[PDB]
Amino acid sequence: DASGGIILIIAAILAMIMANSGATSGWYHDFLETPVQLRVGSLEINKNMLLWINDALMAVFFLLVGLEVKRELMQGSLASLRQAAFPVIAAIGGMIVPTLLYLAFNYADPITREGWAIPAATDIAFALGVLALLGSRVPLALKIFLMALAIIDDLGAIIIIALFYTNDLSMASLGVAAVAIAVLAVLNLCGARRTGVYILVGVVLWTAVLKSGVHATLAGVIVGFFIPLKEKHGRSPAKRLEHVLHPWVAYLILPLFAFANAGVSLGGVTLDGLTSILPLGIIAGMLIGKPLGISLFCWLALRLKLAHLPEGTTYQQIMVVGILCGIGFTMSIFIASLAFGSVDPELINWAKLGILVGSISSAVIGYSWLRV
Amino acid sequence: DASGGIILIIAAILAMIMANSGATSGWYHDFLETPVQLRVGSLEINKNMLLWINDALMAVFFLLVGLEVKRELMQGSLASLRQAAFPVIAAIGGMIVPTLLYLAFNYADPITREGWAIPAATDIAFALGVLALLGSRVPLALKIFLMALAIIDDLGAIIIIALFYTNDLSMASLGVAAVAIAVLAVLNLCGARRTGVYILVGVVLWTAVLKSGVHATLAGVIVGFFIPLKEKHGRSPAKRLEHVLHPWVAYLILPLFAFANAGVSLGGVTLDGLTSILPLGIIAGMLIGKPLGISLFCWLALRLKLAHLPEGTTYQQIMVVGILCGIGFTMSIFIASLAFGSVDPELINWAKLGILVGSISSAVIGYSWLRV
Repeated sequence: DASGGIILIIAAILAMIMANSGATSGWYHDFLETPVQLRVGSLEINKNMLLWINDALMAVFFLLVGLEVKRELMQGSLASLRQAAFPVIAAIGGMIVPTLLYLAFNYADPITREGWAIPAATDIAFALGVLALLGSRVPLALKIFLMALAIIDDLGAIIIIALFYTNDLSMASLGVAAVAIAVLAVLNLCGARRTGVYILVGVVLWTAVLKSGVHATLAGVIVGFFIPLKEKHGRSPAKRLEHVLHPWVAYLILPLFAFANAGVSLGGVTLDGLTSILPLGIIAGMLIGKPLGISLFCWLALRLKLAHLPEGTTYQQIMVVGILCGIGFTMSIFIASLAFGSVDPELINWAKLGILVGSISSAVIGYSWLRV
Repeated sequence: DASGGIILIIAAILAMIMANSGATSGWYHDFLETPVQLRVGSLEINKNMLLWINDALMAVFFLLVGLEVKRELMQGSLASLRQAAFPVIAAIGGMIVPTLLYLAFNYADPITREGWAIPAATDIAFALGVLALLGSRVPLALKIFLMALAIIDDLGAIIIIALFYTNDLSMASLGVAAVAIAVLAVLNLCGARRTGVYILVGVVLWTAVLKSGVHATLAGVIVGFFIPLKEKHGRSPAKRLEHVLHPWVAYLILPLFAFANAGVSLGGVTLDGLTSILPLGIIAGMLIGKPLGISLFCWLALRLKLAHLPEGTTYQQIMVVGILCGIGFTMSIFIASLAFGSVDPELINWAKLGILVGSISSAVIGYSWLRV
């Protein structure tokens, strides 16, 4: 609702300018990479501080996203076999065309082919903030469709990334991870009505698989999928937790995150995007693949029978929302960092540059085509 | 005021039987001596896990105690206009005689002289539960007097321990701690009704002085002091925080601490506390010094018009309330652990044995003299 994306923009530009002209030598290059090591007897964990920061922030953000999914799936839309045909078809369209277009001239080289899921990610706060500047010319249908599409897109991308092409972590880590989940199910079955116990068990589970990557992020979604929501005695823990967490994410979680990962050297940029395989695949994937991979499949779903277009919404609004949906920004940057770990910084820097250029271009094109 | 205390008793007996059992000491002893090292390339922190557990639990408990102190100082029993002379004089009495008796035998010996404040500490939850066991006709005045006396005694002992006979921290730690406090003062002065900001700044402060346990405990008290309480718009953050925190402290933190720090070994114990100087001094201070000192100084308080006895006391119940107040248990065990760190386990084991014996004897005597 409120235009809270200006804080994200100011944080991004502050991070971009901090890394140049006098700074970035004492800090921001020796910093954000100092190794940290935690040792308990034989057990030992070594990682960079940026990894810890990203893990914590994304764990919180995906806990919120899982809570939103649980609230939305049983109340409002997504409550029937036909009430969710349109967003599901839109997500299916957005999970095929941009990825297929990205891999057209990239899949030849494996080290860049591994990042096939970069353009499929979609941002949340930026698109809603962009919508916020329009005065009363924002139907509720557009907002509900946008969020219920981007959320499922991100969840599917994260699930697919976690399932395949993942390291085989220690069996002892999963031995205690397969018990906390069952403990969570037993606790929820008999009723708890206390978010503290659930949060404690979630912290235990998150620490269990902290040695891995995406699994730490997925722990938040798993935990948010289990907190009870059924209305009783005038109170509901899920709604209270959502209301409590909402201001923090838009002001402290998403900010201070774009301040860390975002920001490129921008010192030896030549040939614009270098016209290489990965920046071009990222730029074309989010600028053409998403607005075209969503509109066409939605049109197919808009056929006789199958899905029906929402009330107070025509194809033109669908196509502009599809244009806006081609924005990854922070989420796409995080996906790129996760997929390109233990890699020389040149690839990550080029991917971030391409993501920034594509997001800016898509946002300006979309805001240009809202009749004003 | 629920009964409680049974959880603490069962945790203590479980820890004792685990430690002294035939085939579980081999794991109980080794689990608490596992080193933990954290580093960021500099300022390495190496400590035993027991120290971390004690620091966290005591920080939370003392945050609650500081919140209670702030609540009761301006609108509670303490009130103003020096009308709360009785609890202050009682605390002054409890901070002199019990310490004097302890130091009588340990004056010459230098190594055991450090723990002069062992019997001054007073347990709150156990005494309150013992009182509530007979909660059929006991007046509220006795309960509030006991709680205020124990709280002020513990705070005075902890402050004196922190200020005097302490190590000196680094310049950077003190410099950081001198900015967070000023930040908290500015936040409170300018108005801030969100407890999340205060908790975050308190976490930063606690991490700043994490090197020394005493200052880590002091951080919680300071944070509880600085959180706003003034009534506005039919709500108060301090009261809500106290209500939220109350079930957790009496059900999770205290029993866990009791289970962690009550595992003494009953192997080769001869002549009770060997008729030594340290256990005998602890017993004399906790059993004889506390009630005699409390009663005597209360008598002098009444004598010279310094204070008037509260309603429904008649000085008959003051002796039994002092006997009940002569119970250290968890608090005295923690104080002994803090004072006797990096010392041979024999000394701390003997101190724990003496503390437990004195606490049990005082509790049974107090329950016997309450006329069943």
